[PDB]
Amino acid sequence: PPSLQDAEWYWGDISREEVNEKLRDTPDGTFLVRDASSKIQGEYTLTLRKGGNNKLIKVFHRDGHYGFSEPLTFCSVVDLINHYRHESLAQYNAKLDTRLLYPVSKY
Amino acid sequence: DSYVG
Repeated sequence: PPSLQDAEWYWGDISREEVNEKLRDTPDGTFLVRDASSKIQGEYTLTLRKGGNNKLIKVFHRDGHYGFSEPLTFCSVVDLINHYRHESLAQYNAKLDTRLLYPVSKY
Repeated sequence: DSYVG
C-alpha cells in the first residue's frame, strides 16, 4: 500500500505562508496535505482551494481510522484523499462543493 | 480560524 510519505500531495512541515503561495491563483479543487500545527504525530491538515480561498480541514485520527468527522471510516490518509478525488466534500460541508481535483505535487 | 467545521 502506498504510504503517506510517498504521496505527491503530502508536504509535511510547511507553513501556511508556503501553502498560500502554492495555492495562489489556482482553480477550485487544488489541494495539498501538510502536518497539523499541533505537531503531534498522526495529525494532518488538508488545504483545499474553493472560491478563491484556502479552506482548512482537520483530518481526525482515532482508533486506527481517519476522517473529517465522526464516524471515521478510512484506514489511511491516502485512502481518505483518494476517496474525495471522486466524491465532493459537500457531504462534509455545503460550502466545500468540489472534489479533490488537482494535487499540488512535490514530484 | 480558517478551519471548516
